[PDB]
Amino acid sequence: SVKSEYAEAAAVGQEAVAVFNTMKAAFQNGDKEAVAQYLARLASLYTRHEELLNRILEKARREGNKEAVTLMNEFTATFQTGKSIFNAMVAAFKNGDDDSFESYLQALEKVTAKGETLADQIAKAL
Ligand SMILES: O=C1CSc2cc(C(=O)O)ccc2N1
Repeated sequence: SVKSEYAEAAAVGQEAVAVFNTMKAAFQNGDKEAVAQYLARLASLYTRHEELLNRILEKARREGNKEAVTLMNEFTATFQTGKSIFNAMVAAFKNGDDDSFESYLQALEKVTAKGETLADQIAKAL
């Protein structure tokens, strides 16, 4: 069902949270080789999460589930904010700009924390 597809998407999201926190520790410790690999892993995870979310939204639309569509439109918009910040973070790492990397990292954490009540609402709406 769409509900079980959202639970699968939620687990991919939690995987990115786990890898992100490990990446943050590596960055603080100066282990740039690890950071580079975690950033590659996160990019793939975010790509997979984004695709699952789009399929879920499209399915809610085909089902006529107006409330779930509203919430998923809001959630996918927030996802793109987080994705844009992530990409800026990757660029900061490439450029060796640790000040910008720190900035974007904290921003991504706050964008992600804010979006959590909506994430839970979607599970209940589908
Ligand atoms: O979605 C976002 C990304 S930037 C952002 C920055 C800040 C901040 O600098 O406090 C707070 C909330 C925020 N919400």
